[PDB]
Amino acid sequence: VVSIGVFDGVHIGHQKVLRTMKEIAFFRKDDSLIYTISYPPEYFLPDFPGLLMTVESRVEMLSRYARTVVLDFFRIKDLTPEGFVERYLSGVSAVVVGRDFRFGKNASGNASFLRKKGVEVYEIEDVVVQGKRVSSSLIRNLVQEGRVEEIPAYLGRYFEIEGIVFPTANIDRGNEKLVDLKRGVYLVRVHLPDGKKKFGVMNVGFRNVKYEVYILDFEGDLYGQRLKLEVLKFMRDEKKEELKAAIDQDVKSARNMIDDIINSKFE
Repeated sequence: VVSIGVFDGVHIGHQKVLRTMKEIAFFRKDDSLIYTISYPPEYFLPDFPGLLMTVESRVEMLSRYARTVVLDFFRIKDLTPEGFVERYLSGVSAVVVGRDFRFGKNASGNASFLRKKGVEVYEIEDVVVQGKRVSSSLIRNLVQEGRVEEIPAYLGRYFEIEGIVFPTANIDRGNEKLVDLKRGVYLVRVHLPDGKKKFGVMNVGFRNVKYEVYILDFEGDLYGQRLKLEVLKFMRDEKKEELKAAIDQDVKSARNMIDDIINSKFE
């Protein structure tokens, strides 16, 4: 069995699609394969907010669901249905995909066609959270608007900032088009290479946004190491020498949103 799609974020709606694949595989003692198109159709438009995560990260996640192969956006945006079906979908008896799904030249590919060629298609309905259709765009807007706290209800977890490499550590998020968080300061949960986990204050400021994070109760530097940050809360907005005091306020303020997040956990 196979599931075809973008899966930017691999959010609640994507999961629904992947679990169903696994359920079908189980009752057929069949094998599993996820085909993930590298980039959505508007990725190149100037008005594209950007991907929730890199294709790499996306793959590390789709992985804890089944072997995953990346279908290169260009190597397929010019194929006729026969061409696609005939090249990645052979020997395949079943495919799992979201509501309305397309895949070939001029976007003329779909369930109905797949069915005409002897392929069983499972169209998974969208997951509605609150009163909206979970989607990568919705989470994409929530990220720019800085409304992080409201992300887990759709993504199924905290929006994450991932990348390479006293005061801070600047995070290089790689070279794909990644959505950016509204500028300002955010409380974050830092996953250190150590295995250990600490909290921190992240500054997001200036087309090419920087991500610097000050880590609480932590020594040594992470130059060259990979880092993962769960973004919890939007603290204050961006603002222009009373600096050595404004950050010190932020810190003392970080501690106390931390306490209140922990407290809430004990219930």
